[PDB]
Amino acid sequence: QNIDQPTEMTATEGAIVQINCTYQTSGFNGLFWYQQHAGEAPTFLSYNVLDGLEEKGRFSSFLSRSKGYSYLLLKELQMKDSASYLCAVKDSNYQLIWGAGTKLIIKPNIQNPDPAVYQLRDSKSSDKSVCLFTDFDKDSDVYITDKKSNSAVAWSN
Amino acid sequence: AGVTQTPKFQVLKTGQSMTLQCAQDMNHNSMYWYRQDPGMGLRLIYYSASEGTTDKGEVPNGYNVSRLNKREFSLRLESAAPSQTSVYFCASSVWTGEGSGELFFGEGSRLTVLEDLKNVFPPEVAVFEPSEAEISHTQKATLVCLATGFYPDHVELSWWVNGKEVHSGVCTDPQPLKEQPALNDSRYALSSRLRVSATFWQNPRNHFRCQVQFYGLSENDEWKPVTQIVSAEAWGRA
Amino acid sequence: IQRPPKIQVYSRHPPNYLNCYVYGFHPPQIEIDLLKIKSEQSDLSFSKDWSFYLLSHATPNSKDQYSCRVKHVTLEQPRIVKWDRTHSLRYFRLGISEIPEFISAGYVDSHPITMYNSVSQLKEPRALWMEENLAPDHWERYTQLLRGWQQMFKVELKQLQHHYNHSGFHTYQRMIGCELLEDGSITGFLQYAYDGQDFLIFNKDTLSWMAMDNVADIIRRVWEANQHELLYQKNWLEEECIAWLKRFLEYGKDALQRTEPPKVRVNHKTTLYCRAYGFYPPEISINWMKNGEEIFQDTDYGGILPSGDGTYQTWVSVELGDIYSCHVEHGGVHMVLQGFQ
Ligand SMILES: O=c1nc2n(C[C@@H](O)[C@H](O)[C@H](O)CO)cc(CO)nc-2c(=O)[nH]1
Repeated sequence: QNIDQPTEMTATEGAIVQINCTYQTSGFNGLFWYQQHAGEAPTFLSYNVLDGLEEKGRFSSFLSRSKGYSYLLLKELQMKDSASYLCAVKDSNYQLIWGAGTKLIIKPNIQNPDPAVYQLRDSKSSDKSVCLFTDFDKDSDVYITDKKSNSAVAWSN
Repeated sequence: AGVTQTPKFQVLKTGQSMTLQCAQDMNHNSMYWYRQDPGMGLRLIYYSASEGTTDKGEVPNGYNVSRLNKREFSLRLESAAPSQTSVYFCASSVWTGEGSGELFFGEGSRLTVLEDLKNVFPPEVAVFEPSEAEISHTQKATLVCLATGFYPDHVELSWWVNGKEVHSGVCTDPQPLKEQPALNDSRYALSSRLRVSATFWQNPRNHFRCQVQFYGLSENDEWKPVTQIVSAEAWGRA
Repeated sequence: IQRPPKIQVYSRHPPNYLNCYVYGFHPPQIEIDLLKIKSEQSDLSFSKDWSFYLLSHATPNSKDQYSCRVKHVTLEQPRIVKWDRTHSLRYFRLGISEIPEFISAGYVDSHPITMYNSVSQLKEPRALWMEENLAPDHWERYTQLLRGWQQMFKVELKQLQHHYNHSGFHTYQRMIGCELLEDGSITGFLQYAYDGQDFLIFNKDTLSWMAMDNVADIIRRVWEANQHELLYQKNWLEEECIAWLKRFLEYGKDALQRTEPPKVRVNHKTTLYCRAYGFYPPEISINWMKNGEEIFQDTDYGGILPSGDGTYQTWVSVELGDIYSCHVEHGGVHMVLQGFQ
């Protein structure tokens, strides 16, 4: 009938994150966790049935049948782990009920930050000028674009 | 093996009939079609439990399906609708549960249905040279690529140094913003960064090229703003 | 293995209905005819021992003679008989290399509920309370799941012969279910059979499979490396199944909880007969008594037979200043009838 999980979570590289998934259905056979990278096809992560913990690699999943609660626990976050994690649970009948995934945004580790804003040379190719905010950690027409180095782009016609 | 899914991109005027092909190399009996929209999980349109039987899913409306082979499952819609714009996935399971069976998804199919094709445009790509301030300070050089004014959004952006594609030092924006978010129809823009050592940029013999693949109408479409690669290049500077 | 059929002819009451009940046979291929007059036969039913049973009905029985003809692979001669507390849930799969190739039927307390055959592939209620309570969109997923389980069963049957060595006619049978004891405890079972013999037996405490044959061991090693499947099987049996069982009970609380007692009749032909007609639930105990103890030597029990009303009937006979009486216990509720002295 219903399955819930956070829309977006932010965590810095190297840390440990947990994605909670709560579900209420008519019956329960198994619980599914899928990883779906941005602009991709989901892939299978882990599957739980009996109450307990399931550890595969640096990924781990847990299941509570009574509480109808399961979490996804990712140890030692790398940059590649940022994706939408889909939580799905099978009904009383074998049809699969998908929850809208949790988008994980991994913040890169900056050991020696050097925030600055540089003005790039004009380009032969277009009439617009650009500025670059890099190394860090609302006009009518002025656009900004949001992010081992962090960066952000700002141009205006 | 894997699951082959075609096409990967499409543009249709409302009232058009087009079919999506899916192929499964894994010797699976169970075949599925999904429709994935932002803000909501996967919704199953139709399914073939095994060869020869197929049942309507959560949202059977606007869709009709067929099992050709045991290996092939093709999704069809004979009338395109604006509410049918989504990213359509095919998947295969070894058998319908059998409750541990994981799904294997296809690459995905990006579909866009429009009333009028008048608004379809390809991208405009431009590369912007590194700031001499960046080089003289950070001892590093950063290239910026901009792709603007393309509708609808189907794009693949990549960096090419001296003819060969590079993945290192590349950060490309996740999703295209809209030049006029206020409009129902604003076109989109997209940015990308390429960062190489100061010394490597300061060499004029090096070729940097920003490549953006666009998916427009096909050749047999009735009109173009067609499938093309719009590129931008910057030679090293001393 | 092959099991020779056991047939008994009898009546629905002492105008009547003529019952031909053939049970404990295998392979399921058989022909049951009443003599010849038109006889409506029930659906093929399964038992826990992998055998089969069938009830064909159609008989005022006045100045006339009736009988029942049965043809089976264990019989050279087409034999003709002349007239003369734990609730549980069970699901059966019957595969065939040929009546239909695939049959699926559910049973709660040995009562037919769900039926699926491979000829016309649909899931229909065998009980009135099933059709009434269960939405039509329910049966709709299960003709869909069943079509898959049918194909899956065909693949496993082909793989088995090939694995075994033969071709031609062979049977594949699957049994799954859970049962709820009166005290509230529960258990669950999953088993496969080939040609009417126990093939594989699933233990949910050890999460392992028991192979009874060198060949069944191959399949063992295949499923055991699947360890997540097993984990899934356990949860179903332990949890999902019990829920299903308790749901049908609430639905069928009317029929399952009703009680009608037997009307006992005694006769002699030397031999003394005791028949108990039209009772329910099936659980009952009949024994002859002599002054006043129960009789053992030369006693014959007829097991329990379906009446056709959903009721049942059984019998006990004994070969002969002593008193012979018949002790029946239904509600328990001990009943005694003095036959002879
Ligand atoms: O709810 C139902 N479950 C059935 N099952 C249960 C299945 O879950 C079976 O245990 C197994 O998971 C199939 O892979 C077997 C079978 C086999 O007849 N049939 C049914 C059925 O009709 N309805």
